[PDB]
Amino acid sequence: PLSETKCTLKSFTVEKGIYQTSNFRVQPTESIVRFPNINLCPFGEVFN
Amino acid sequence: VDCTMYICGDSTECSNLLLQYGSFCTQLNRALTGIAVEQDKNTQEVFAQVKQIYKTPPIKDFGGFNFSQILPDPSKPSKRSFIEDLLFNKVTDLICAQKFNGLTVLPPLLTDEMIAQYTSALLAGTITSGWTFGAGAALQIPFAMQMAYRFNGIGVTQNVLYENQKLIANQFNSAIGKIQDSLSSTASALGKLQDVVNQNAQALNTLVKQLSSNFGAISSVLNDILSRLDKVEAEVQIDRLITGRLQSLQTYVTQQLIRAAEIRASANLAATKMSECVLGQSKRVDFCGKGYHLMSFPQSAPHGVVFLHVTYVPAQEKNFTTA
Amino acid sequence: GKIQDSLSSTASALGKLQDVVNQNAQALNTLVKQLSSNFGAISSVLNDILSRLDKVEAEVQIDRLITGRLQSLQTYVTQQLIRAAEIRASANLAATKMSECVLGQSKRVDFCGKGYHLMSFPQSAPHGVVFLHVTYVPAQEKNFTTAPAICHDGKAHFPREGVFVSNGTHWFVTQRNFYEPQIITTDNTFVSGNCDVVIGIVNNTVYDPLQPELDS
Amino acid sequence: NFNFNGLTGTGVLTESNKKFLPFQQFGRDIADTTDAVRDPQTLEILDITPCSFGGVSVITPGTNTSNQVAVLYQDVNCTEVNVFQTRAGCLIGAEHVNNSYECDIPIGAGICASYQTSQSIIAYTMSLGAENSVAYSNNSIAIPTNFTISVTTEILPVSMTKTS
Ligand SMILES: *[C@@H]1O[C@H](CO)[C@@H](O[C@@H]2O[C@H](CO)[C@@H](O)[C@H](O)[C@H]2NC(C)=O)[C@H](O)[C@H]1NC(C)=O
Ligand SMILES: *[C@@H]1O[C@H](CO)[C@@H](O[C@@H]2O[C@H](CO)[C@@H](O)[C@H](O)[C@H]2NC(C)=O)[C@H](O)[C@H]1NC(C)=O
Ligand SMILES: *[C@@H]1O[C@H](CO)[C@@H](O[C@@H]2O[C@H](CO)[C@@H](O)[C@H](O)[C@H]2NC(C)=O)[C@H](O)[C@H]1NC(C)=O
Ligand SMILES: *[C@@H]1O[C@H](CO)[C@@H](O)[C@H](O)[C@H]1NC(C)=O
Ligand SMILES: *[C@@H]1O[C@H](CO)[C@@H](O)[C@H](O)[C@H]1NC(C)=O
Ligand SMILES: *[C@@H]1O[C@H](CO)[C@@H](O)[C@H](O)[C@H]1NC(C)=O
Ligand SMILES: *[C@@H]1O[C@H](CO)[C@@H](O)[C@H](O)[C@H]1NC(C)=O
Ligand SMILES: *[C@@H]1O[C@H](CO)[C@@H](O)[C@H](O)[C@H]1NC(C)=O
Ligand SMILES: *[C@@H]1O[C@H](CO)[C@@H](O)[C@H](O)[C@H]1NC(C)=O
Repeated sequence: PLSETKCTLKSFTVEKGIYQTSNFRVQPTESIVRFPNINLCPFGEVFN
Repeated sequence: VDCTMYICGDSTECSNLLLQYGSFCTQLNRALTGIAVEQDKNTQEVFAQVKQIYKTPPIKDFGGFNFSQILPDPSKPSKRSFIEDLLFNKVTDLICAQKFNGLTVLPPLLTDEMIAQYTSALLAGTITSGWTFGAGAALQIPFAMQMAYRFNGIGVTQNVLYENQKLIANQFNSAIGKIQDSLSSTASALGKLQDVVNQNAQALNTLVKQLSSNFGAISSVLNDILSRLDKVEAEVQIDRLITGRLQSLQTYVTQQLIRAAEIRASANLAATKMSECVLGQSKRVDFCGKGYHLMSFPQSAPHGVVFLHVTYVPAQEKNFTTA
Repeated sequence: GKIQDSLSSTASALGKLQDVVNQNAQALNTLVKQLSSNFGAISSVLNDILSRLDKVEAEVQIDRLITGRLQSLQTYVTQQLIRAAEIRASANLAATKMSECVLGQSKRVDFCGKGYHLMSFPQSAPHGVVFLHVTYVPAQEKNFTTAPAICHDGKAHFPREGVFVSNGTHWFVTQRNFYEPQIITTDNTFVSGNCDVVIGIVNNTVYDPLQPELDS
Repeated sequence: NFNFNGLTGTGVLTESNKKFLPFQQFGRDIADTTDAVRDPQTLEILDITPCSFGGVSVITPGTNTSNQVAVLYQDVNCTEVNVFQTRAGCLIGAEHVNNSYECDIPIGAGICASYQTSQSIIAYTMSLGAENSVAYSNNSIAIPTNFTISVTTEILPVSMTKTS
């Protein structure tokens, strides 16, 4: 996270003071697909 | 504002296209940072002109003038004078909504509790030390012997105050009281502040709502254009989003620059008053407010400042033949 | 002499100027780099779009060049206007200081810098001006018992200019911004009211210039 | 990264006390952005929220002094990352200091960092000014006996580089 500051500053000598360099976007662990409770296809009505 | 995110949400497809507009994304941050930096320079210039933090003496004898109104309240957790609380209630979701898309609200360098220490200092030195604390080391002087000078400043010989002191005491105190209700009973006095806060939150809303506009593209959801259409064509679509949105930032950015340049002008007006009016005594007619000026009391207000100008207004006339 | 030592090693005190020169060349640079950007068109070289394609297509592409570059100007231009006004207000402040501080003596407080102001000496600097403010700052203080007034015969005596002080015995009237005690005589003090009203008046004797002059 | 009954979105799903009307589907907010949702398989009111986001900020003394830096993650809680939690965000690599000194490298909300003590970047609540209490009594005056004459440089732009 330090070397990025030199690229943003565009100077091998980064003078004192705070520099905004990059941004971090927390990536999501996994996907939730939550379709409602209960159709069903009538394979118990066709096959039985 | 995060330019790459605000324009292209969670899409490298869009993110790559943005590179073809070059330095727009970066120069916007360079622009807004210039604003964001000097904002804490404004608040720096205005409030902290004083080298040290003075604090009022333990016991208050000013000759009858009652400053418990304007002095820091020892019983509040955040010590702020009784008046300042009236202000922070008037001025005022947008809390995370903006913060969804990369619109961030950075904390002002100086917490409000710090602002209230400055405006305590400036007000502590003004009371005890006269005007000399702005010119160097503060010099304790009897407050009633301060007001003898501030009359000489306006041309009223000091023998008026040493004789009218008790009267002037009541007129002062009873004047301070009405300042409460002037603020307490009407919410339009702070409009100047209230307008600033609104216009900021205004454009942000507008800036956000621009995300939902088609701009000629088939939809305002950046992924839908990618979902429905094969890229070859979706490239041209996302342009109309980017070109639209990327423009829509420059509109917002340019507004902020212009609007900040107004505040930058208003800040100097404060820093001028704070230096001349509060720290000194002003000879500039109606710069400190109508009437001959005696002294001013700074009071903080959200993203702003409020001065209480104690002024000398003559009253009763008697026609005299003169030569 | 302290000033010249400061400048000898201080890069920062000119930060105000150095920033202004920077920010222009900055936006000037960025203005130039925008000539290398595709802006969505197939290349950022004007002719290399032409000789690649038959012009009726180039008329389309060169839009995305022009639409890009034309914008990038209006960005840069609208910047300058804003930035110009920023200098504009600063230039007005310089005229105000040049007028009031140097050509006058500014009664305004902390307009010419901390302390009471004596005079200023302007000095040119690239795209700017540098004032040397000569200001009068008090230094050594001594706690003094004071009184706003002095009874004599029951008349009250107030100072014309300055205040009654004492080091604890002899009441002295002195000018305010410097300690210069003087014995209290009518030429120092004017009479107003009487001894009841003033809050803090003390009991003392105001010497008279004239009374001894008589006695012969 | 959630999909609810065709509604897609990525956020932090939490329990929430806001109470829908039964027929409703999405809660929303002033920005029209999706805010609260109702879990279809069992009806419950879930909030939504942004990811940590914020900007990274590299607090450094001059590269002339040190090559050490303290990273400030702005406006986050310290999980998703010597760590310290601030008002302005998650700070890393600067040892907190209960002492309070002059603000040196401004960070946010009063937090100001400086390099000195071996040495490490520190972070501390900025002291606004040094403290004084004027010794004041209704008869007490202090009149300066002596003075200095100070020359204070003041610097202002006048013109900027002309172009066409
Ligand atoms: C200054 O004014 C405040 C109120 O403006 C005074 O505080 C009041 O004191 C009386 C005591 O007689 C109480 O009955 C009130 O309840 C107090 N009001 C508040 C709001 O605190 C204070 O005594 C005054 N002090 C001086 C020195 O004038
Ligand atoms: C306060 O100042 C006065 C003015 O000098 C002092 O009075 C003189 O004190 C010196 C002491 O060395 C005597 O020699 C003079 O005869 C005094 N003159 C008069 C007119 O009184 C006084 O002593 C000082 N007091 C204090 C406490 O500092
Ligand atoms: C100054 O002198 C006056 C007398 O000229 C003092 O006034 C009287 O003081 C005595 C006590 O010493 C009281 O008993 C009297 O009642 C006072 N006068 C009256 C009419 O009541 C005065 O106290 C002395 N001190 C000051 C005022 O500085
Ligand atoms: C002085 O005389 C004028 C004459 O018209 C009058 O208007 C004014 O009220 C007088 N002043 C006072 C104090 O009565
Ligand atoms: C005046 O009295 C105060 C009392 O605390 C003291 O601190 C101060 O040093 C005194 N003045 C001088 C010049 O010593
Ligand atoms: C000044 O204050 C003291 C309290 O320390 C009091 O005894 C004295 O009477 C007061 N004098 C005046 C003139 O107010
Ligand atoms: C900065 O670093 C250079 C070497 O690169 C050195 O000569 C100079 O003394 C340093 N100055 C400061 C202020 O650290
Ligand atoms: C961080 O999370 C903890 C619990 O996980 C909570 O107690 C704390 O208030 C949170 N702070 C912020 C700033 O979100
Ligand atoms: C500050 O003091 C508290 C105890 O009051 C302690 O818990 C904390 O760790 C101290 N901070 C540092 C940076 O040592």
